[PDB]
Amino acid sequence: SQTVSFAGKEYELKVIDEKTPILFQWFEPNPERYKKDEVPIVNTKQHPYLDNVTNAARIESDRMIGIFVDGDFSVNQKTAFSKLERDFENVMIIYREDVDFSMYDRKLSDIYHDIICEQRLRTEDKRDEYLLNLLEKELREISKAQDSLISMYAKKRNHAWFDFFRNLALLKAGEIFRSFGEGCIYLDMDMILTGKLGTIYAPDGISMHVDRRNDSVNIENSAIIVNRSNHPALLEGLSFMHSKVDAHPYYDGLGKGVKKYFNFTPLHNYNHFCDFIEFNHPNIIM
Repeated sequence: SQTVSFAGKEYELKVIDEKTPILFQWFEPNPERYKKDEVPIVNTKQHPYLDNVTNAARIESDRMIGIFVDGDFSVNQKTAFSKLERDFENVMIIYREDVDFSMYDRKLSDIYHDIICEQRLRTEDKRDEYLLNLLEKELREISKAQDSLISMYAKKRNHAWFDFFRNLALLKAGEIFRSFGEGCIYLDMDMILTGKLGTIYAPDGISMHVDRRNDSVNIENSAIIVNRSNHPALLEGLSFMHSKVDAHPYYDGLGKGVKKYFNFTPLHNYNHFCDFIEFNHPNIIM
């Protein structure tokens, strides 16, 4: 029954039901910043991220709470991670290296081939000879061992590391936890639950945090809700991710796919799209 509309098109509100699991993500560039036997996640007074995650699992006793992690953790951190799993019926640790993301990969050569083509499809004298030279040289130097977009991002240790594998986890959604249904409630670790979430609805079963502080309105990737794996709004984002080798900060493939899926163009009403897409919940402090 319940439909909403944006940009002159109607969308079903789809249910994100009460067995949808919650996923948090922590990618750790420096596991040596932690004492012996402690979980290599930040947990200070300023950033009580681990307590927030355990707080959520406590409150949502009948959902699976996931912690999607990566970094060169020691055996000792692996142990402390395993102890965390055992202290909480409904928490599982999901190590990036253990997840098959291969279904979303693309070869670096395929990507260079595209970029290089699009460059050559320009007039005899408005072409970028400098760029084409660097691209063709970068193409030649790819080993067949390392001709994987995914494998290149698994090596990185910065924010692009985090964001790349966040996008892929969102496409896997509930599958990443392979009771739990097929969707996923992706939350930032700084978000604090204060009660149960219950049943959530989203346009075409996707929603995103909109930060409404300082009389400003910004869409943020810090919280994303999906009703199903391989959501098509996220596959649009995968297409953007596949068109670049080293995407620049704030390229935001995720956000670009979602906006493209809903025909949110740079000329449409920003505030209306925020109203329409927003995930807000009385029981989450965002």
